[PDB]
Amino acid sequence: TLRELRGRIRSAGSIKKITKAQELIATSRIAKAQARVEAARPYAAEITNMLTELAGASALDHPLLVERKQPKRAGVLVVSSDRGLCGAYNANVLRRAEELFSLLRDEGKDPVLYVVGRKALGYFSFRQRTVVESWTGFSERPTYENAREIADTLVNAFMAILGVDELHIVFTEFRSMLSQTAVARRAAPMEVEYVGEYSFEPDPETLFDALLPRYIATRVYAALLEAAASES
Amino acid sequence: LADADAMHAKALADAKAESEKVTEEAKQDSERIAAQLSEQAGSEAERIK
Amino acid sequence: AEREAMLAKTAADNRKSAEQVAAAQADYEKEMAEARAQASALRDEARAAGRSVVDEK
Amino acid sequence: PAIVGDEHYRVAQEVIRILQRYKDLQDIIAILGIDELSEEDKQLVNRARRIERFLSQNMMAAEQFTGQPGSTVPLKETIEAFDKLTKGEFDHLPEQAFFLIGGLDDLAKKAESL
Amino acid sequence: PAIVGDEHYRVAQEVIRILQRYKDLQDIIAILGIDELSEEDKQLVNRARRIERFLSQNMMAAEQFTGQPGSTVPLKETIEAFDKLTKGEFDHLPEQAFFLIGGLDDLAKKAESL
Amino acid sequence: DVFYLHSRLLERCAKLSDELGGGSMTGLPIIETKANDISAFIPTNVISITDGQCFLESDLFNQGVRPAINVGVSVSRVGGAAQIKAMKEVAGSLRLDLSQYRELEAFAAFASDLDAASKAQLDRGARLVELLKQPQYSPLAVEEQVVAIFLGTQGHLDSVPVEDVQRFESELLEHVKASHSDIFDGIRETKKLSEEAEEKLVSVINEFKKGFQASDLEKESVKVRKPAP
Amino acid sequence: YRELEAFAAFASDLDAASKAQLDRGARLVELLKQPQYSPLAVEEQVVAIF
Amino acid sequence: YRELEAFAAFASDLDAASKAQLDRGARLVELLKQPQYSPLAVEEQVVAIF
Amino acid sequence: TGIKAIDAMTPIGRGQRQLIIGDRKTGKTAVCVDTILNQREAWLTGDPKQ
Ligand SMILES: Nc1ncnc2c1ncn2[C@@H]1O[C@H](COP(=O)(O)OP(=O)(O)OP(=O)(O)O)[C@@H](O)[C@H]1O
Ligand SMILES: [Mg+2]
Repeated sequence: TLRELRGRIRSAGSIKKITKAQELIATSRIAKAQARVEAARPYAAEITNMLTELAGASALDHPLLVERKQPKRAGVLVVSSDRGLCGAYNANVLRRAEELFSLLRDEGKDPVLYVVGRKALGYFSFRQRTVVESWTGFSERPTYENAREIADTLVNAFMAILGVDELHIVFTEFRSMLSQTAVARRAAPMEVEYVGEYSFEPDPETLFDALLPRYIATRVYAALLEAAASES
Repeated sequence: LADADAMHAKALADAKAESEKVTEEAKQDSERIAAQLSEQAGSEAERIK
Repeated sequence: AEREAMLAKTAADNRKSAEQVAAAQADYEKEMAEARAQASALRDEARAAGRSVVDEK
Repeated sequence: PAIVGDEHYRVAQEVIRILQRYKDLQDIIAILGIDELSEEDKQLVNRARRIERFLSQNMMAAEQFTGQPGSTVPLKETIEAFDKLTKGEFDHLPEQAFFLIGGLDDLAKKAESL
Repeated sequence: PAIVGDEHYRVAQEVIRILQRYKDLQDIIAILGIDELSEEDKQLVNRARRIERFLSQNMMAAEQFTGQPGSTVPLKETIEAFDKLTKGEFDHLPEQAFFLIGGLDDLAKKAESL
Repeated sequence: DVFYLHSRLLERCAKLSDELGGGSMTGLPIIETKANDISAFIPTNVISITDGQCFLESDLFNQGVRPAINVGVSVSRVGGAAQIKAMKEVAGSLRLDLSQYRELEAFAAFASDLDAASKAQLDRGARLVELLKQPQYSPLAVEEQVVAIFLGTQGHLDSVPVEDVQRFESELLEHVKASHSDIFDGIRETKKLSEEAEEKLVSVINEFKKGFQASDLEKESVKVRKPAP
Repeated sequence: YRELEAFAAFASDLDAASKAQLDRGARLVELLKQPQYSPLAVEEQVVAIF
Repeated sequence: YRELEAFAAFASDLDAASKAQLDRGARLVELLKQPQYSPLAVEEQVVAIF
Repeated sequence: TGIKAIDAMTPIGRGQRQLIIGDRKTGKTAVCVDTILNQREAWLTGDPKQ
């Protein structure tokens, strides 16, 4: 018995060392991810500003702004970690994803899944829910290329194959280092909100068309950075 | 389309034939398993006697 | 209008040719599975009868 | 199985299997928690907690301690309830519902209370 | 190194180091998992498993245990095989290729069989 | 001298030479280990006195492994010499294969992804474990046992799902016993799987597998800089 | 070094001073290795530790 | 409360019911605190627990 | 023995000693009694060599 207890003590000490080391390194990556969120914010602010200007100089007939006549299929992009030891992160994200699925079902739309991260992919594979496409290997440290690819795929699925009449993104926001809540946002079709009381080259409508996909890519990128900070 | 319709008809005919063959084989099985279990019953009864 | 109808036909029919090939395959598989399930049920009933006669003896 | 019946023995063995798997996973549950297990094992551990708590019962002799009167659960109801628990028919109910409950009907009552 | 030669000693000590590091890591692996290790430590764990299984041998007197006949591995062949294992020239083969196999030729035969 | 007690007792179990009539006495001593500790004093004494050990572990018994032979600890030093040629051939390395499977399962418990070889090993081991499960008072004749182990070792269970393996054995062993008893008779009389018998058994298994039923919120909004639509 | 050894896997995220300490220790440990029956006079030890 | 506090020590957020439980327990524990050599008559005990 | 596990992995031969060792209620007596029962077919042969 004493031999087993000594071995258990050694194993627990080793696990304690590893876990404390990863706690400190997770603090470091929290700092880095929050720094990246801050760095990416100004681009999002300015692109939002010029998107508002273009909308003010646009007819607002772009497909990504008009709800389909009879939406029957809605896509969902679930953002998750690609490695474990993050506690309830993936569990919370997928619980919110299932709640969104239930809400969509009550609204008559069957969800079609896009997944970012390996853990959510395994979670959905266990319950035999089909995933159209999934990306993995960057949730710890996402780049803009990954977000651009995700947004392009989602936009292509929206424009269309069967396609989807709507699309949501489920991801964990970083409100504070103490709180990380899972949320779901509709990324298309984008509603138009009126605020209250410029020249264009070559014309404001083509610029709006070229910029809306860019805006969706930027928002997907911001969601990925928020998810990375929350995961850390 | 004509060839595909003929393929469907052939598939249905072959499915009927294969189901008949499978049912015949399963009936022969059922019979043999029943005979084996009856022999086991006789053996158990004689052991108890 | 005739070219139009010919177009319609070709399109749909080639669609129904694919659909009928898939239907042939799927129906063969489904009927084979039903036959296997019926055979398994018959053999299970045979084993049940065997166990019942064993218990009766 | 020759004495208590096939259904009773099967349910008992499945419950024991789930609880043994939970005990084997304790080594990881203690350090990392439920979050890091495989999904099959996660579901198993959830219904294992519910089974472990459902085996609790409000006994008559416990009244003097708790005030709540004791409850009797016949064998048939116990077998049915634990068959449902193992099959996962109650994985949506909170674990708190299975404390000292003694019965399927009273389980539904407490779940409605929660 | 003054008796068996520096070549033998270096391979023996590398094998001992790899197996000791694997023994230390077995605590982390069983609970945290394999993917949470360092890349170097992960590759070392693969090497260590293969080295442990290559230290096994189909012994002549153990034909009754395994059925297959025994084997005699020359010392120089052993040194070369374990030098390669520690250097990773056999890291791409499956683990079972090294199990109860008496030398490099038999290792290649088993790898081609698997 | 407790060791001299158990040794003095057990060492009298022996296979006598032909000059002494060729008799035998097979000893199955039973030892109750406290708290699954096979490293205690009397357990280790009796293990060192005996020719092999079957370690029945409560954890395995609860997991479904009945009888609960911890394959890794258990061993029979007579081994193949105490088996008919058929079972010696179809189960030559079964114990070591199962021990390796248990080691891999313990190691690969948390592996996110596994090599194809390791996954195949895990599947084969799980099917073998299910095959080795056996209800109480349900003995199998040696020929039935060699056919059952043939299903697992040779990979005929690879396609069958794990949860159904137990049934697949039983049903098959019924079918043969009811329809192809020549295989059992050949194994029993000749004590070996002849090539013809092995081919016939493979054909029977492949035709049987055909007829076997396996159980298997907020909105992203574009702000427009005007007061009304 | 023995306190920081757990970070050999994630050195990339360590502070520069911590990385320097880890690298220094990984070499001091080698520095203290010594073959059998090969004692070093005190001056050689002084130079080695230097 | 003794287990809800442990759960909340690492839970990202708590429901309203869990918050109420935590806030009631953190005050009950403080209420049961009592200085040394200061026993309370039963009437005062029942009032304090009330 | 009539048990697949024992006859396949740890075969018991005539004249050798197989220690059935385990905790309470693990199946030791079950294994031994099954071994004894499995010898009825050999007994009915009437052949002392079997
Ligand atoms: N292979 C098996 N399959 C199913 N149940 C089994 C099996 N082997 C044993 N059991 C059951 O498990 C329990 C084990 O009883 P058994 O007397 O065989 O164990 P034991 O280890 O000899 O115990 P003890 O030390 O108390 O005598 C009994 O319920 C027996 O019916
Ligand atoms: Mg007993």
